[PDB]
Amino acid sequence: QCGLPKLMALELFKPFVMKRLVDLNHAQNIKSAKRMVERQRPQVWDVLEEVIAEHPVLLNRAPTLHRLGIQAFEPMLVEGKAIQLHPLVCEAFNADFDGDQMAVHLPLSAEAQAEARILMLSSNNILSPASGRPLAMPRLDMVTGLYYLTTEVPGDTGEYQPASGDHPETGVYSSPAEAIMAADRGVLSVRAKIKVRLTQLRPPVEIEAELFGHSGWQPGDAWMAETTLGRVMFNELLPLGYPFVNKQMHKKVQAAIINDLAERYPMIVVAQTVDKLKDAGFYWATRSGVTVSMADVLVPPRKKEILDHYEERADKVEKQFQRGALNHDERNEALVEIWKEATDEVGQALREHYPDDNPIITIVDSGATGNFTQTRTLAGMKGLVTNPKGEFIPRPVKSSFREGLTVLEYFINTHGARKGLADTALRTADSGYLTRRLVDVSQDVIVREHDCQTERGIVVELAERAPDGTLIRDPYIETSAYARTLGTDAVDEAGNVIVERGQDLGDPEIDALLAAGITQVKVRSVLTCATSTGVCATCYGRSMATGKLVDIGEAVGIVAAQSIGEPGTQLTMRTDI
Amino acid sequence: RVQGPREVQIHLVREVQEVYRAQGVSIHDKHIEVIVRQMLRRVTIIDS
Amino acid sequence: NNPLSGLTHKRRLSALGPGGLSRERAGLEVRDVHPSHYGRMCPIETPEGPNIGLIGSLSVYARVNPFGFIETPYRKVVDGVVSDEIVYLTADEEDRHVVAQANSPIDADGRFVEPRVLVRRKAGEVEYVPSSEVDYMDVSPRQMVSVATAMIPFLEHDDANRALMGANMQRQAVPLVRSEAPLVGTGMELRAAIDAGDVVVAEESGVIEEVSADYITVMHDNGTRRTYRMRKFARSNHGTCANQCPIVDAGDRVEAGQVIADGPCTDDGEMALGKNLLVAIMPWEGHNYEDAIILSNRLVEEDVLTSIHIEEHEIDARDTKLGAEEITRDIPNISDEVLADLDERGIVRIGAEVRDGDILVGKVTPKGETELTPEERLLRAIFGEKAREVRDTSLKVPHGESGKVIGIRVFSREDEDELPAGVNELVRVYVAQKRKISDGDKLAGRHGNKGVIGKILPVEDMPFLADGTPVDIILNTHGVPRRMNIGQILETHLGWCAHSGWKVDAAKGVPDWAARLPDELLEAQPNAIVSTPVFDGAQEAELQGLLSCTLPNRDGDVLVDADGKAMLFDGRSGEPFPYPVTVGYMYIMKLHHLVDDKIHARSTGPYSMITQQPLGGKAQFGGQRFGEMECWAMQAYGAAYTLQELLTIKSDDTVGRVKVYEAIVKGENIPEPGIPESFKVLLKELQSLCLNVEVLSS
Amino acid sequence: GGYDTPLGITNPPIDELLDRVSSKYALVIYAAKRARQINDYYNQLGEGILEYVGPLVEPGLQEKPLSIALREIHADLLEHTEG
Amino acid sequence: WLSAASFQETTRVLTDAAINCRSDKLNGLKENVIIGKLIPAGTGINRYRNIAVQPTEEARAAA
Amino acid sequence: LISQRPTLSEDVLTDNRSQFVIEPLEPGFGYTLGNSLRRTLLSSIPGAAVTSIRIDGVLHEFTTVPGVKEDVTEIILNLKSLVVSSEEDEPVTMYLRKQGPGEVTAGDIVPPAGVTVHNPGMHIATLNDKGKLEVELVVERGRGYVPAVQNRASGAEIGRIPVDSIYSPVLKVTYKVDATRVEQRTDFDKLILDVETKNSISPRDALASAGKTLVELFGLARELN
Amino acid sequence: MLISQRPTLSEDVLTDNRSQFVIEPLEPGFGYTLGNSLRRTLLSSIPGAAVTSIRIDGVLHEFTTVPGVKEDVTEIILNLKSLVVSSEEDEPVTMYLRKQGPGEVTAGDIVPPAGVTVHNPGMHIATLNDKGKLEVELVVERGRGYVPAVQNRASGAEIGRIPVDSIYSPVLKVTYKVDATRVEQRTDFDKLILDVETKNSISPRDALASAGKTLVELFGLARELNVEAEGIEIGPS
Amino acid sequence: NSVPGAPNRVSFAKLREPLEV
Ligand SMILES: [Mg+2]
Ligand SMILES: [Zn+2]
Repeated sequence: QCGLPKLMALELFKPFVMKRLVDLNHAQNIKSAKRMVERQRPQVWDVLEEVIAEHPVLLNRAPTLHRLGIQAFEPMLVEGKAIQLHPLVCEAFNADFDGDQMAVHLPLSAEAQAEARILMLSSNNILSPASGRPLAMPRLDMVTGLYYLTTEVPGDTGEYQPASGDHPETGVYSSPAEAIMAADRGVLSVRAKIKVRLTQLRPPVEIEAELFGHSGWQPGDAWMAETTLGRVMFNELLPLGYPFVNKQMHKKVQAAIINDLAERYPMIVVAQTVDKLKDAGFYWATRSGVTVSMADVLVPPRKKEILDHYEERADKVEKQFQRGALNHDERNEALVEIWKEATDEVGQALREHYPDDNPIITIVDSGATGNFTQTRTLAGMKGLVTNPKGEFIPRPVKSSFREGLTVLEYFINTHGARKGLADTALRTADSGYLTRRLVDVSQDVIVREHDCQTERGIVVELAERAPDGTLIRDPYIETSAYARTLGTDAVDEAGNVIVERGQDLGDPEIDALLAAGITQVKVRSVLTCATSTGVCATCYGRSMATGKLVDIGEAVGIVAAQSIGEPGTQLTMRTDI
Repeated sequence: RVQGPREVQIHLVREVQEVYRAQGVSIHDKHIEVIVRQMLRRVTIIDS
Repeated sequence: NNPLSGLTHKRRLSALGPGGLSRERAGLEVRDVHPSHYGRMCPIETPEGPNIGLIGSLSVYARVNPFGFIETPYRKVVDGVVSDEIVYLTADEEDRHVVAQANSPIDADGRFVEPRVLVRRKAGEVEYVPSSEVDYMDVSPRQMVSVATAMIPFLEHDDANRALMGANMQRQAVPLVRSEAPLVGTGMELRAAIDAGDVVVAEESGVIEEVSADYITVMHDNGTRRTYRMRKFARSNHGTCANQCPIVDAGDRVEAGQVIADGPCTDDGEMALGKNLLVAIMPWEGHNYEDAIILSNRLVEEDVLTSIHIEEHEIDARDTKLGAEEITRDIPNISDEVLADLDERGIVRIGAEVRDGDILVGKVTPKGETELTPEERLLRAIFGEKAREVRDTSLKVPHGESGKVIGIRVFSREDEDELPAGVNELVRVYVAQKRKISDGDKLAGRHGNKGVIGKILPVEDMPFLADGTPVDIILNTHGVPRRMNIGQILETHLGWCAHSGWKVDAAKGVPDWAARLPDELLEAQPNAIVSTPVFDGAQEAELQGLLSCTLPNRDGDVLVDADGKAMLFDGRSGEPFPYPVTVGYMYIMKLHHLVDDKIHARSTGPYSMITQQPLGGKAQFGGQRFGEMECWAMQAYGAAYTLQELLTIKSDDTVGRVKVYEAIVKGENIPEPGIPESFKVLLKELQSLCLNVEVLSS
Repeated sequence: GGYDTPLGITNPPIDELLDRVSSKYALVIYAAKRARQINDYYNQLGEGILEYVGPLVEPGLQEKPLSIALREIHADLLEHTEG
Repeated sequence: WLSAASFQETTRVLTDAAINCRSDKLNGLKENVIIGKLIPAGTGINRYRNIAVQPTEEARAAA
Repeated sequence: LISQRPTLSEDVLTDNRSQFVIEPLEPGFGYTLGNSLRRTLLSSIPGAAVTSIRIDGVLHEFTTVPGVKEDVTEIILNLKSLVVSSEEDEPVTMYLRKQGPGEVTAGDIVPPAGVTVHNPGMHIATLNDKGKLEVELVVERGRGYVPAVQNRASGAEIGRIPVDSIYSPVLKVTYKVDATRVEQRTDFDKLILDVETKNSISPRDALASAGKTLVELFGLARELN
Repeated sequence: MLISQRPTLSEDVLTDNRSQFVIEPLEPGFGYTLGNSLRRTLLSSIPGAAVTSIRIDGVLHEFTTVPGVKEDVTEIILNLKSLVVSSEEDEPVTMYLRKQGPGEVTAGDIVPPAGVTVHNPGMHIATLNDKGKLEVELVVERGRGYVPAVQNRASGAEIGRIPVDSIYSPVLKVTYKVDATRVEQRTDFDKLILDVETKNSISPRDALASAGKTLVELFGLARELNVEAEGIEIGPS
Repeated sequence: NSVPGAPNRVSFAKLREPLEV
């Protein structure tokens, strides 16, 4: 779904409503229908709502970086003059509600409507075509909500504690219904460790194998779960067949969960479950009690001592510089190193001082937004302030934005702020030019045939062996070895064929390869495709957007060039290579 | 010109991937492989 | 659009124009902030678009030397004694001397407690220097700041980026109908309001003879009197009202240099760009997700956030070989319910509501002659209609605006006015409407927190304190720590303290935090007004002490505890929220980015001359531009037919355009796209450029 | 088919439709041409009827021909020849 | 030459193409976009464009 | 456990503020009961308020009157806070007659039968020797608030000026609870509710009307049987 | 007065005891007021009976397992807790269930006298084995709401008695959801959908009926201030 | 203040400005 202002829809669907209203005899003649619609008499609204039913429309936000910049929605009429945008596809459009505007395009032809309904429907494109990671992930607020929901705080109310002699454990609940009934009263909190007999949730793999045996079908059979009922509600969101998780919910964990869901579940199911996740996250973000205030922004008591110690070191090096034994270059370098060590010490002290349940802390570790460097900038001491040329001032800042700054500290900070904000405007234009050049150079690469049957292929290191003797997994596999096709057969010590040639090379395949002890494999890539024009489908391999083998006509060149060119705005140089 | 066409593809791909991943941005290799294949399409002529 | 925009339009420094450098000519070296700018040019006030770093604004204390050099004053210090002698130094003059900290520990004799004081040296280096070595010290804090960016409280706590943004939205505020003074502000507001010029100042003292809405007559001390004609609902250059209401009484003596009537964004003679609203920093069901804001419908009902918008429409009645254009009612083929609100002189009656498409000024024009359709000749005999030999070139109110009519300013050659050659009559009509707040309108504080209105939901559906007072505004918590604008919650705490009032119990000695805190601050009345200079302002400990003493309103209830949070009950479910949420009063202003002026839709409008593509912009019917980058995404999906339709029949092919229109009026299937006309036009340019270009069938 | 019932534009599941066809683009052409045939049959009702036959499934109140096209594909009432 | 013309250095590529009498195939994606013809990608290829759709005989019998 | 049926006492503080106690409730019910009462008592109480005004000296509401110190929209804003109570649903008209210098208040307005201005000490504007204030009021009953209707949608005169109308006698409302939580399981809630009205109707009457609306809206569900 | 549209109730049977209730249309803003009140009333207003204290033979200090049977005691106590029972008398009635030899333990082997009935005779409770012998004694009383375990005052007299939590509410779980259907055309009206699941002893239909009947009774006391006041009326049925 | 019609704005300033703007 997507919102659409009533006047906007009325003007967009003009001839449609004319033909519909005249068909409904609203206006005997189309000349009358002109004034009939332009006067906006009430009878146009219902006849308009009739024609919007199942007529997809396109939404666009300038600039369009990647392929997901254009998405098709089935609109509903909404009162007002603003487009109601779903809070999940904000990542695709790179859209923020600062006041950014979006253009809407209306498909006309039956073919165009079919394409909007199938290819461009927002539900049908969840995975990012660039890297295959889920791009419709829950974002900031819902991530915070889920992190609060599935966290497990010990010593909470209504916990399960073993006991005997006088009273039982008094922590076990028959069904999640009784659990939520208790949680409605104050007896039991959401994030308390309890034990519940579950029926409608698949137990984890180890427990299922241990108890249910070979036939591990869950909804019929009851089992005991040691978790918190908040995790029970969170598991309720996922489809029936998905196993219980019982883990705290960071961004990466939901990324893995949704990636697996997209891998082994139908597209409509994941499209529904991500919506359910959004609803639950938004609902539980309110009760999460994440709120910023002066109390939440604490300062480290040790800050004064560390700052004075490094100030004494700075005084010693300054006296050394005055004596002339070390030049000014040595002075600046020593000051930079001393103050960098000082801010590292301040950062670790702040990390050890802040409680794990602080609002800023739960925000930063949940992965919703921010980084610990930004928290150190907030409370504590910022660090080293740069120069218009790019150097670091020998005398850095010492206070924090929470403690306030003096005029010249604000001046020097303004130096770097203005430098960065001027650099961004040039770098975005340069990235745009790079995208244009890439699109032009790679326009003619389009899949033409299924397979060229060639045997030439490339080789990926794939977790080279360690001297101690093991299989140290390569850090860079998902970008290099995943979603490929084997150019030959994977055989260890001239033994059994672990993976035959022509395989998707998914996660189970790579796990089998690592288990077999093999390291080196041949990959059928595009670099050796024998096709005269374009590339064969097998050479390209799995398409990240679909999660399956690429189709026979997808324009892989444009999708590539967009994927390389999209993150151009996130490129930043270091402090003559 | 000194290690054939095979090694230059590996060098280019690894270098651009390192540059992009320096900021923690993940892009699969095949995207850059398409481009580097596009660059290596032509061959120079050294004899009439 | 407000007095602040007028103030900052002057006293601003540009880098473009004749003899200057263009944006493409501007390298990264120009856009930076040179250390010599300190006190000369403010490093905050700057447009954030492509002109970043080129156009700036002058500081508050800066002065122009007779030679064109920007010159600033500074105190001079000798042997640890600062005199009150104020000297003015240019940029290069500061190289020879050493200037000291603006806020330094003066001991009421000029000496500083410690020798080494943070000073700025010649080459922009900031190092410590013994007290006896420094020779100059700054006039005051906020010397390196601009007037627009001197109004942000707790400026030293905000990041440079967010302070820059907030200073930018300061100029874009619109005048409300009440213009309440901010609860917490800076001392610059009064001076800025007085010097803006749109607040009438009694030039000469004396008693007030008589006061009225339209005029004020002040009785001077010596015989003669002075009358000040007032301006009511004057249209501004940006379609904003310029109401000017007097704030004096019938017989109260006034003093020369005193405010007489408030301007569009002023009350009691000081700046007032927004309102004071209750704030909840908690997230709420995702309706405030990603910088969105949800407001109470009370603001709609109470008219808290509403601005008048005066619009001016012009019609020219020139001379033509048809004769002349008469402003009459003889418009061919018109109904009555549309002509009922139009006087018999060819204009609208003063005080008649109109909407889009209504007739505004009747400018009859002789139609001329063309191919009269045979069908017309048949048609005139069925109803007796006359020829109607004149084209009804009247004024249609364009789309997306309405409202009442203010007045008529009619000019004519018969009136003996200096109208342009050939032009006989000039009529300018004014249309005004009261624009309520609504979703999509952009709201922002003074710390740079922006965002559109996510939802206007009723008063029942909001958190409310134990006092039962519904909250007014709701902000997302995620935007605060990730944008380095911690100053906004400080302003919120101070605003709540000012709203409630405090009485520091200095009975058993003065509290330690209050010792440095000045007099007449330990006691305060509810809804009082406090000020805070940008860099010399209330410290954290002072705010903590103020939060400690928060005397209740009417009952015994300290809603906001010592730490700053407060207890809120949900208005939807009714159970109390499990954790306290900070509440307070923050200054919120409407921005001139209303959704009404930014909504646009087009089915089939006009087309350009050379190519048959549609036009661009809301002034004409417009039509969104489909750039080639969007075409790249079109290709990436592989949706070939959609791109083909977009580029052929929705944009270019004339025959395709008429055929597709006929298709979705006849309910018939949409036909095949044709050959774009712009391609043929390109082909013709190539052919006429002496390039033989030919398309080969086979 | 344990998925809960869909709503709105996705009344026929996309995956069930996709198993019917070889690839997504072929399904798009399927739907487009079937909708065109539906429209031609609707326009030929009063006058001489061509070889086109209208909705082989029961049509609703007023649904755009693409929706009936997809519902027809979901019922396996059509076959096609790949180019 | 059309793609090179619409990319960079229009005058130079136009002159060199005119000298060489460079006849364009009009088969690339950008060229098909400029002309308005169907692009040779996605639903534009011949396999998908020329799909014939007719009802099943059993379905015809049901009417 | 408690088997006793809930009761409802009354506690009156001022002429417009009252405390309501409902005892004994069930643990966990007090919050939702208070919220349910409060929402409807705040947004669904029928009332009477001004709708349109007319001034013989002006044609629209963007022109000052010769003599008045305030501008026209200021008088609109001032009389927006009037307190008017009527009993008949048919719209009625009022009249304002003030001449010469002096403050003009709601007490100057002469209302017809069935209309009582409960706030006569509220000033409307101020005049001078050239004061000419002839102001027409219309008042109709209603509920909630209604934005200003368009004077052209209805057959109104040119000089008629629509005004935003807010029919809500209730000003502020809050509730508080204090359960017992006794170890003997004798648990009940004690809901204390507060109502503050705008001197139009007593809090008792507003509570009675809200209770009637809720009773009907819930007997809607009762009929399922 | 009238809301101009008579609200309706739609009940869609899903299981033997599971239903979805829809309130369409509804006056704006009233969806939550009805939904939360109804869910709380259903949860803690419907009378019902549940087990309160448990004593079994052979246990006086062994709160882990009991001989004769093999499985632990937590399973037994939870299974006893998940037992439906309707009692028309307010006194705590004692229950028994006994059998000899290995076999299957079900509620059908319980011995309910007149005044109490068990609607889940076919519920597995334990698995007696090894020539086992058990004698399970139950204490059940009626009331409303949800109350946790209450300690035995006569611990000395009843040392084998153990308190347990009790589910007095016949309804298990209720959830509500609101939406914004047909808001523009019919002045912001909305649906309120309720999901109800109760024990097999009673049905969701009469459960909601009794909940609304109780709510209207306890609200007429609030109505009884001005007998003839002004509100809104629904219409016919 | 130092302005005839200036409303009383109590301020947290710690030092006095030697000159006005
Ligand atoms: Mg934005
Ligand atoms: Zn190949």
